[PDB]
Amino acid sequence: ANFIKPYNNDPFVGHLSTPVTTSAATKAFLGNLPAYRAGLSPLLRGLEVGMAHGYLLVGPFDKLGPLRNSEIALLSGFLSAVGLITILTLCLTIYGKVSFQENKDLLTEDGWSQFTSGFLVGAFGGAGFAYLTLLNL
Amino acid sequence: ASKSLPFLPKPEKLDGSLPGDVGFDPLNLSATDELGLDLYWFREAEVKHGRIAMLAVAGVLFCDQIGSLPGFPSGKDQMDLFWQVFAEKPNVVGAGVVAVSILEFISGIAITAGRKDGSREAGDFNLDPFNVRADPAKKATAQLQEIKNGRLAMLASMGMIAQGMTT
Amino acid sequence: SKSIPFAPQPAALDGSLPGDVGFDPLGLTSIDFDWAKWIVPARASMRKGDEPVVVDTLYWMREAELKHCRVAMLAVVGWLAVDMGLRLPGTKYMGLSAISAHDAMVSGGNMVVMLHFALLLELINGAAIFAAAQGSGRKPGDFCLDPLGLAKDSAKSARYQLSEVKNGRLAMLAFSGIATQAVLTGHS
Amino acid sequence: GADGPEPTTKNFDPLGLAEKGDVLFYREAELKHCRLAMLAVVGMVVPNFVRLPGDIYQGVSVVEAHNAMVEKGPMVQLLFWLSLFEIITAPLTWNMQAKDREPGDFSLDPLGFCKDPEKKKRYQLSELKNGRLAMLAFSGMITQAVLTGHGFPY
Amino acid sequence: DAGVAPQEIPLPHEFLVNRDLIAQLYPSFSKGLVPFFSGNWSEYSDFLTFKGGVNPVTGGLWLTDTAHHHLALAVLFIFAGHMYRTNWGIGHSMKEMLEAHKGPFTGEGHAGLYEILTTSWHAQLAINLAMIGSLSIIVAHHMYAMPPYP
Amino acid sequence: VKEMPGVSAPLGFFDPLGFASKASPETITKYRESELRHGRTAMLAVLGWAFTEAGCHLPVFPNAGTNPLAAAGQVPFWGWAQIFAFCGVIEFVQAKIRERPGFQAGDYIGSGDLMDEGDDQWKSFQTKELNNGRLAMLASIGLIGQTAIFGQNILEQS
Ligand code: CLA
Ligand SMILES: CC1=C(/C=C/C(C)=C/C=C/C(C)=C/C=C/C=C(C)/C=C/C=C(C)/C=C/C2=C(C)CCCC2(C)C)C(C)(C)CCC1
Repeated sequence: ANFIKPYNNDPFVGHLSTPVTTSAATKAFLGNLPAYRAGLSPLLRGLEVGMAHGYLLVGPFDKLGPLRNSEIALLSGFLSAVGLITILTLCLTIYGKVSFQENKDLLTEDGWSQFTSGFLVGAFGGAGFAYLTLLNL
Repeated sequence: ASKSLPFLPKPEKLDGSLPGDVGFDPLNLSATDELGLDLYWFREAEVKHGRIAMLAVAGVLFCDQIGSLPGFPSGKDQMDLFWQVFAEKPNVVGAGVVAVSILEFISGIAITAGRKDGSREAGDFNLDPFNVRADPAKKATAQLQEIKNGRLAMLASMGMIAQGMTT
Repeated sequence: SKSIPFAPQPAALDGSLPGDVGFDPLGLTSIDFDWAKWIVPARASMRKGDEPVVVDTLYWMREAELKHCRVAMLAVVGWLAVDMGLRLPGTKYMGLSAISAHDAMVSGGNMVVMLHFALLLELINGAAIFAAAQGSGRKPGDFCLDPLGLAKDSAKSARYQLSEVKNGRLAMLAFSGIATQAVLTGHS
Repeated sequence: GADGPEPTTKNFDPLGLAEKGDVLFYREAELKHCRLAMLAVVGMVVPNFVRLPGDIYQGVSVVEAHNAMVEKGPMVQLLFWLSLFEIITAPLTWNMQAKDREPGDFSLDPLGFCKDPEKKKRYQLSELKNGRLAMLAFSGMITQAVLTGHGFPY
Repeated sequence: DAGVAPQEIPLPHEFLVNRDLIAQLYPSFSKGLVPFFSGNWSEYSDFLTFKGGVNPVTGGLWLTDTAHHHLALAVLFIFAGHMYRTNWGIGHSMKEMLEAHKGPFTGEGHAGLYEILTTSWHAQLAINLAMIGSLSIIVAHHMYAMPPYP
Repeated sequence: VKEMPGVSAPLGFFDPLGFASKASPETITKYRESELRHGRTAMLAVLGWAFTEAGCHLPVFPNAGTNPLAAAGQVPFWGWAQIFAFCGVIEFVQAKIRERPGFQAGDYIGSGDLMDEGDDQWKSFQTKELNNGRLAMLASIGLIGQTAIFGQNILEQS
């Protein structure tokens, strides 16, 4: 057989329909992520992404930070995660204000602003939830 | 239709011209035309193996037990005798070895010559003192009796070697 | 449908050779392999892609059966002869049991000599088998050794051949049983 | 062949397995089980009345006979020759609808009743029925025999 | 290794004429070559060993181990040298071998590599240089870990 | 259906009891899904049983390295809970797969939309998977049974 064929049946595009690139597994998995799922307000996409990435980020600072061996390691890790989240939201805001300048698909000034607000709220939620969970474990 | 073995056919290459030919070539090695053997090498090798085997039989008999030329003492079957003769007179045994080596080098050049052209026949060195080649019958009879009694030489020498080599 | 009536007679098997009762319940002769590459492999230097018209499978199995049967007849008669005490001259063959005979002679050395002789004879036989695929008329087990000369009769030779096959199969079974039983218990 | 007799079961195929095709294999399997069961019932009853001359055969109940004979050998030589017959009986495996031979048929009819078609039908039906009853009887005999202390009446 | 001064060690040719002179060191020559052909190779375990490790005296690999090693490699190389078809039907045709290996992910598979490697010295040189370099590095790694010489 | 992969075998199509004889396409698809799930799970189970039996145990399971059924106890309840969570996540992904219009039973790689053309080699390889999986199912159930009945455990003359 032949599992590698040109993407979109267009031989002259710089891509290939490999099992990793175009297979039911990957199409369904990526099509259900918040960044690409259908019927989601950009605020909800941002909220999902932030929740995923906030809970995810407390652990490294908590366990490998300079205060990891102190009895306040978890709080220092949470604060570091909060600071990094704030930095990333600053990055997102500036990227939105630079890229889309001349509610919808996520590629717009208002769409990206809502996505960033959702991302901040969700990231702080994820960090707080990770702290709550780790506080007693 | 082979005279020796009726159940397998005689080879096309063997026409009976060579002496001692009874059409006894099952594997059909005479048909070789690769790696440069081509049944003239085999004939030469047969004659040489057989002649040296006849000499080997006569030597192992050791009936006189005077060590051939005088000054060669003692009697032994094969290996100890060879080593002892080499030990007592290395000069003479080396001389014999080099005589054989010289005839071998000249013979190899002759083998190549015979390959290129038919001037040299297989087993032929023009060493005939009688110089009898006018009428075929006697030459053929002498040659084929040589080959037969030399084949017997080889089989007898195997009968010698087998003893003392087994478990 | 014969010697095993409730099964079709094997189509590959032909009821046209001595000792033919259509007995192949496992369809061994039905294998389409030609059994001649087994001696002269594959393309080989000595091969012209000849059709499997002779060696096929039944020719091979038939040569194998005849060889087994004659070897077994000789083996059983020899085993019986030795266990009666025919140790022959030499003073080294004497004092050995028939069970010990094989390994005793292998340690002796004559077994090696007869192995080399058997190598020569089986090389002759393999050359013969390769013949009749190159265009000879050899039949399975036919070495053309026939002093009795009954092939000219064309009918008595067939009866002799059939009797040979039957006596030889019986001899194979008898030798196998004799060997196993004699190993388990000693008797003449 | 069975043909729909008797009150309780006329055409008994509730699951309708034969409706999946290739009924000849099922018929042959039923016949084989029937023959085995009939011989097994006979060999269940007889050992109580008679035992073979050999000392190792003597003693031992039918429940323990299998293990004792496996150890002794008879239940191994029997297996060897049964395997010979079964291996030789290849035709049934691959050719079922292609082969002309009817299932459970070997060319053994010395009585000659198979010559007469009508008596042949009657005899095939009787064989199937006695075999089915023998299968049931053998099963019950084994179960009761292990459940009960002795297995002569049981 | 026994401490014999090099002056008193007999010349190497002396170890080829009198078998007993070697039988003192490895009492398996006494049997000669008959075990080799009889198949009783176990009788050669005196000088064909598989002890491995290192010789405590010289600090290098055992010479018997290396002898058995090279004998086994000779057997394997002789066997592998009959794999390819040259003039007699038997053998492997590398062209067919390469053409046969093709899967769904690779289209035509190894079709055309034989022509590449038999029509361009640069391709063959690339493969051979890569292999020689990797082999040299493997030699460097193996020689220090198991010192082969005394 | 007879055309779908898995058929090639000495037995050919093997449906003694009628299960796909009149089953609607949905039921045959579900049967194939179950066959493949059991087969793949069994292949992994047999491989893991072999790993545990040979003494190969993770550094975090140092004590238990002899009998798999015995090793199952060493796993705390939350370990099994996380196994279940991972399996459920994969099951959710596969459920999201099955909503796509062109889904074939067990083709979570979307072979229909990937291959240039349907082929016989692809069918044969799917059959290879199905056969090794059926053998793995039988072998895994047999491993668990033979180890439960005889406690000696495989590689201990079982
Ligand atoms: C079997 C006999 C044998 C013996 C005694 C040795 C002994 C030695 N080898 Mg050698 N070696 C052998 C066979 C052998 N080798 C074979 C067959 C190969 C081919 C892979 C190698 C490849 C090899 C390499 C690459 C190196 C050695 C090295 C060494 C030394 C390391 C110390 C040690 O304990 O080695 C123990 C040796 C081993 C544990 C290796 C065993 C390899 C096995 C036998 C592989 C068998 C493959 C199998 C036959 C494949 C068949 C496939 C075919 C049928 C298609 C020592 C002298 C090292 C050395 O000398 O460096 C200074 C080194 O770097 N060996
Ligand atoms: C399986 C695995 C993998 C992967 C994994 C991953 C990737 C994971 C991730 C994970 C994650 C990523 C997780 C996350 C989580 C999250 C969460 C869980 C969240 C939560 C949240 C919350 C809870 C919130 C809350 C809130 C808010 C919203 C705000 C404020 C208020 C509150 C607090 C209410 C792989 C296959 C590769 C391999 C093997 C292993």
